Amino acid sequence: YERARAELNQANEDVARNQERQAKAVQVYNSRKSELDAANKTLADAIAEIKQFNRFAHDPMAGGHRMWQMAGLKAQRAQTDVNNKQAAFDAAAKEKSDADAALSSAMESRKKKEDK
Amino acid sequence: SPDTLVVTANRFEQPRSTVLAPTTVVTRQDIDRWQSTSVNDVLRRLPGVDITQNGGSGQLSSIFIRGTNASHVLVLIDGVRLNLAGVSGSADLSQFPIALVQRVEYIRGPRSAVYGSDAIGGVVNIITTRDEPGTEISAGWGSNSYQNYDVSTQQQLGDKTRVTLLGDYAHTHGDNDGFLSKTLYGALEHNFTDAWSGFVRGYGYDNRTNYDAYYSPGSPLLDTRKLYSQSWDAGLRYNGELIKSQLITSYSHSKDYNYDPHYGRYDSSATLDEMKQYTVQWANNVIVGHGSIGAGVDWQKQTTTPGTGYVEDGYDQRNTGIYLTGLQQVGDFTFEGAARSDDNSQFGRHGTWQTSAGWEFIEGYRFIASYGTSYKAPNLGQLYGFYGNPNLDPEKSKQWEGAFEGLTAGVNWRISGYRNDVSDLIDYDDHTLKYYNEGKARIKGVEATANFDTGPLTHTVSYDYVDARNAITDTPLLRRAKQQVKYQLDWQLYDFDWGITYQYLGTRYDKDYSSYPYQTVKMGGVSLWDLAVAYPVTSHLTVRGKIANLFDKDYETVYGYQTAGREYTLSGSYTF
Ligand SMILES: CCCCCCCCCCCCC(=O)CC(=O)N[C@H]1[C@@H](OP(=O)(O)O)O[C@H](CO)[C@@H](O)[C@@H]1O
Ligand SMILES: CCCCCCCCCCCC[N+](C)(C)[O-]
Ligand SMILES: CCCCCCCCCCCC[N+](C)(C)[O-]
Ligand SMILES: CCCCCCCCCCCC[N+](C)(C)[O-]
Ligand SMILES: CCCCCCCCCCCC[N+](C)(C)[O-]
Ligand SMILES: CCCCCCCCCCCC[N+](C)(C)[O-]
Ligand SMILES: CCCCCCCCCCCC[N+](C)(C)[O-]
Ligand SMILES: CCCCCCCCCCCC[N+](C)(C)[O-]
Repeated sequence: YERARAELNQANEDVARNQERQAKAVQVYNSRKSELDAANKTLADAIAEIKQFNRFAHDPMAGGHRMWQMAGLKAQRAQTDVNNKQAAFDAAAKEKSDADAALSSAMESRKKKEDK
Repeated sequence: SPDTLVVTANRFEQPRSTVLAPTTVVTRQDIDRWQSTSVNDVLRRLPGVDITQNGGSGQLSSIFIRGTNASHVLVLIDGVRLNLAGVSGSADLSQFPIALVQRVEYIRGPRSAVYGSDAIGGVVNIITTRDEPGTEISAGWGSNSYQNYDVSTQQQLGDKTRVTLLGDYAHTHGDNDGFLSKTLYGALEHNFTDAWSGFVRGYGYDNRTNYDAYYSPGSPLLDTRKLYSQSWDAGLRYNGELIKSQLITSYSHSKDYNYDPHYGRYDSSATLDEMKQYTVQWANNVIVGHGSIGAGVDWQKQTTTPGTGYVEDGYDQRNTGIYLTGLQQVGDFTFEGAARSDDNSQFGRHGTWQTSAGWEFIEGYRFIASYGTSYKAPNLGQLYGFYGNPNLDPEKSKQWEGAFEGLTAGVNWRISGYRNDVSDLIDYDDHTLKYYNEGKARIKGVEATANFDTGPLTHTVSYDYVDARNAITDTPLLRRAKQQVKYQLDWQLYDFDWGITYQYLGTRYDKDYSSYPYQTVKMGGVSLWDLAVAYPVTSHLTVRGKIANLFDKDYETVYGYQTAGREYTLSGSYTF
């Protein structure tokens, strides 16, 4: 029987590492969605701004026309910030899913090994 | 000014007769008599040139040659693409200093066959060398606080070695103290042998100019611009009886700040366009029969700085071109052609070509017919901006021209009609926020030039009708002038040199910037006299006076933007 109480003693130790490895992946996940929903709004800001001085776009002497180029530059800087921040939230949502399923089947194993 | 020499057609020296496309030439002497105080003020005088500007000197401006877009004229400085056109893709000469301009060769019609991109309407080569021994001190005071101070000398340093220097200072109001040009220039030119020779040069200007900006509460107001441009070049030339070759490298570096005086210059509010153009050219030419054959290469590199031209990152555009030129006079027929292949970093290759024959059917009278294709590459923002599309094609142009020139009764003249069907025009799309190639224009235009003597009295008349149109909506391109009439009048009487220069600008349609949704309003077609005189007070010292806009008869070229009224310029120059 004591060949098996080490297989619960180490199984409990496996859900311990997977719980910390889930809590670390939830802080990383919430951080990312945060920086992203922020940067996605500095983007949509830029794009409405574009549509504001979009009326000047085909008329380079206009001077509101410059407001439209400035708008796009800040949108393109914003767009590369949305792409950086989305890649990282995709990197964090892959490691929340992987850690949720790793924990969840470490618990299934733990429940089989609790069977005395 | 015919049967005097040009270099702009085929790169090498050739009599203007032999050039079939119509060419105007302006000299330093001409510029001095016009007392012109900017490059725009010179081009504006010449057939088929229609210029728009957001005010006066220093302000943003666009040349439309024979109906074509602003971006369709190729402006060269000493046969190299004007560095201040890199970022924007279109040519603005308002910042370029008149002090430097020493000759203008301007050949209408296409010439991408020789020069590469942007040569669709025509080509304006501003030349910053001339051969006039001596040294000259000049100045002038004028309306709107215009002051000018200029020194300029050419000397034999070695009698096989020439040096040339100019310094110019130029200030005028409009802004606050808004347009300051400071130019320095230096060139060294040596003859290794009667036919081998080489040169070096440097010039630069620093310009400050103030303007009307769009105001946004909470955010800096960018209404000051500091441009620093400089340009170096070096070359060998071979001038043989039969073969000719020239090998010319150039480097141009320009920084363009647009900032708010209160906030800095080096402050995130400021925009900064820093551009470096590198160019290497190898032209060659042999005389063959009664004519020549030419073959050259021009390489061009343009690098920009993160943020330049409203693009996040810095790019490195490159273009290698190789071309061929041909000339043969046989009997009374005459035949030019050219052909070029460009290789562009972004869009790979595009060949271009032109041909033209003339025929002296009677002596003194000539019929010329011409055909050619020409293109404009896409530009930085177009390809790499937020609105960008990095797989755009060149805008393409097919061109057609008929002409009769004659010399009768002491009167030199031309009547010409031209067709110009541009295609692939690169156009913004509000819906998708992007650029694309669909877009087209039909341009049918006429050009009449003449000029002649009566009494001690000399005229340079001309007339243009151009009708530019979208070839889909069949409606006018905004902002062109249906017609202009350009007239000049020259007498030196009792040693007083005079000039009455007159232009009726035609009718133009712009957008009314004042009530969204903006409509169109017709702009009055107006008439524009200028009067100019000059007197030798001494064989070294000329005093020049002028009044532009004689009749205070004010109006605009861009709707909503004031145009200087009657303005007086008292100037003087001292040669030795
Ligand atoms: C050759 C044909 C006949 C003679 C023509 C030559 C006449 C030379 C006149 C020189 C004096 C010009 C002077 O009257 C104007 C002055 O220099 N400018 C001032 C002043 O006039 P503007 O409104 O600028 O024309 O007013 C403003 C502000 O009050 C200033 O910007 C400027 O200093
Ligand atoms: C005052 C001496 C004049 C001789 C030198 C003129 C040619 C050199 C031009 C350099 C101008 C560019 N910059 C701003 C770096 O000077
Ligand atoms: C009036 C004196 C002028 C001195 C010129 C100094 C040498 C300049 C060399 C420029 C060469 C052009 N470059 C860098 C593209 O090779
Ligand atoms: C009577 C002398 C004529 C005025 C001389 C003006 C010289 C100033 C040129 C400075 C140009 C400086 N920079 C940076 C463009 O080289
Ligand atoms: C590669 C085809 C074009 C070759 C053209 C080269 C022309 C250089 C002109 C220098 C002529 C030399 N020279 C005097 C010895 O004849
Ligand atoms: C205009 C630049 C031409 C560069 C190519 C020159 C190559 C030909 C030189 C060989 C002839 C030398 N030399 C002095 C005898 O004529
Ligand atoms: C005398 C001029 C003859 C050409 C001399 C130099 C040849 C280099 C041409 C490279 C052009 C290649 N390409 C296809 C990219 O255009
Ligand atoms: C762009 C091509 C325009 C045609 C240029 C004409 C070149 C042909 C010259 C061949 C004459 C030869 N040769 C010695 C018989 O006179």
